[PDB]
Amino acid sequence: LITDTLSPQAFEEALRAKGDFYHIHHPYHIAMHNGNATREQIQGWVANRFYYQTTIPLKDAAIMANCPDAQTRRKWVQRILDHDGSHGEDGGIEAWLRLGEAVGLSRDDLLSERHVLPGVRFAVDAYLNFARRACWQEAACSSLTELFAPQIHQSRLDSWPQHYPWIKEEGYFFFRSRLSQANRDVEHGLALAKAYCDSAEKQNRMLEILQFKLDILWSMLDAMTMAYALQRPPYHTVTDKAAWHTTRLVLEHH
Amino acid sequence: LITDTLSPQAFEEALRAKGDFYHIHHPYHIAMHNGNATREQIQGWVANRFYYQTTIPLKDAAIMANCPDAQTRRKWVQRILDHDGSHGEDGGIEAWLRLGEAVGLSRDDLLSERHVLPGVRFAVDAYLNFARRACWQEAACSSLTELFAPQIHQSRLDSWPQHYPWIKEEGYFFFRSRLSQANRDVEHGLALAKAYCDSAEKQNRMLEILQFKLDILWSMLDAMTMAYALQRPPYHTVTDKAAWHTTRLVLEHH
Ligand SMILES: O=C(O)c1cc(C(=O)O)c2c(n1)C(=O)C(=O)c1cc(C(=O)O)[nH]c1-2
Ligand SMILES: O=C(O)c1cc(C(=O)O)c2c(n1)C(=O)C(=O)c1cc(C(=O)O)[nH]c1-2
Ligand SMILES: [Cl-]
Ligand SMILES: [Cl-]
Repeated sequence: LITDTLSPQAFEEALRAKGDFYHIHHPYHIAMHNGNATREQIQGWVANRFYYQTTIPLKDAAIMANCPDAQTRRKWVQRILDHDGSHGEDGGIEAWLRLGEAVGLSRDDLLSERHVLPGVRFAVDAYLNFARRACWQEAACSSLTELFAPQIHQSRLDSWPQHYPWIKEEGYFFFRSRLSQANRDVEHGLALAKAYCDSAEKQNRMLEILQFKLDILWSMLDAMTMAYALQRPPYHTVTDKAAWHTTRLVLEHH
Repeated sequence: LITDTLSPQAFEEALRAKGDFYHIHHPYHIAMHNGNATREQIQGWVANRFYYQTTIPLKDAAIMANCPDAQTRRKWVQRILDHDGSHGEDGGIEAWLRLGEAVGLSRDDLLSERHVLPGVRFAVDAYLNFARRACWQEAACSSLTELFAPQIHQSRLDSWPQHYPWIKEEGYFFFRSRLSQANRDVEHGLALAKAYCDSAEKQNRMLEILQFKLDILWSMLDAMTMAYALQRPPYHTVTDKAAWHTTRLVLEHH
């Protein structure tokens, strides 16, 4: 715990040290990186991760709704544009659907969200709900696991083509696009954290918030592990069919 | 799927049929029932389930906050009194603490919430956020997994003394108390469901909400399985110490 307020440089270093807990260290990621995941494991990952991807613009809109600073909103809205795109096959969500296709899944497989495991849903919804309820600065700074994301994107670009040659090359567009977007994102996110977190109290709080975000990512992979690596998807003792709920109940009727 | 609106009595039986997915069928539960769980697994279950127990009055208050019907609130508040304890008389939260002590955990072990796994936290928090956001009728009726709870409480009363004679007698107080409280609860819950769910659309939606609830229960046990049965708690590849966040970030500063 921080007793005496860290300088902004030292606080940055403390944020960066949290990368030790990033999901690049989860066995699910490591198995994919080393060429040991099966096609079903990769498909399940893409389908489930789509739920996180389609939640990012919701979460960013939530931050904006809580942010009375127009200068910040002018910057933050670019994240929504990056994922939703402007008119057509544009943006990140579309690029993730093309990754779905590149690994053998249809657009409907992803858009229906029917494969999204409840453990994935609850972790991702925790992010959204934090963004809706916390102060905008705290919610904005919980993005800063993006500090670690270019490394993990690059890892996939480096390892997947030779372990999984069946993944269509269009599939890699999204990862490539994030090497630059994540960096532009953190330029702002860091600047904001270093400016906002100017007391030991705020610094310790922010470190716990970043841990929360790390926990969301790890928990998504835990759910995937249980369903696709360990033969223990929900209700496996009672049925061989998917029986979990498949609806964003507070945002859609059905 | 219901196409033609079920009568109230037929709809009650469709709600009861969801018990096929209750967490009494989860292997974590079955292992405890069969005498194959470890003391660590029992302690972990007690410590993590305390997070659920201390969230029940929060989500019941959330329902009441959304409920402009005084008659309903007059009934619903009994749930809060049951868990929090009234006229200073101990309540269900205190009884769960005594279950903690009965399995060798201190009050501080439970109250600190330090042992609460992120996958448990996110599942439980999903319950509270649904209760906060959904219309009160939907939120109230999501309690109806209580239909299934007397059976599981009795299963523990029946089997744990044989297998785990070290669990102190005092620890069983909570389970015994719920045999009657759960029954009284669902009398009101069923009445509400049967009065409110008076179209096929509403009936199908309610069954999906009950599934969501079931998924929460199942996911809590999935997290416990990973951590206590499979040797894969969060960050196990990185550290042998607990590193997850331990704060209800939007309800407490630290
Ligand atoms: O592939 C990944 O491992 C990974 C991690 C993260 C992250 O660290 O939160 C994000 C992304 N991808 C992502 O694609 C992305 O667009 C993104 C936005 C955000 C954010 O919190 O606002 N994180 C991430
Ligand atoms: O031990 C259990 O298996 C179990 C399950 C559930 C349930 O089905 O949601 C409740 C409880 N216990 C419980 O102790 C409790 O007070 C309770 C209240 C509620 C509820 O949704 O409002 N569920 C449960
Ligand atoms: Cl990213
Ligand atoms: Cl109960």
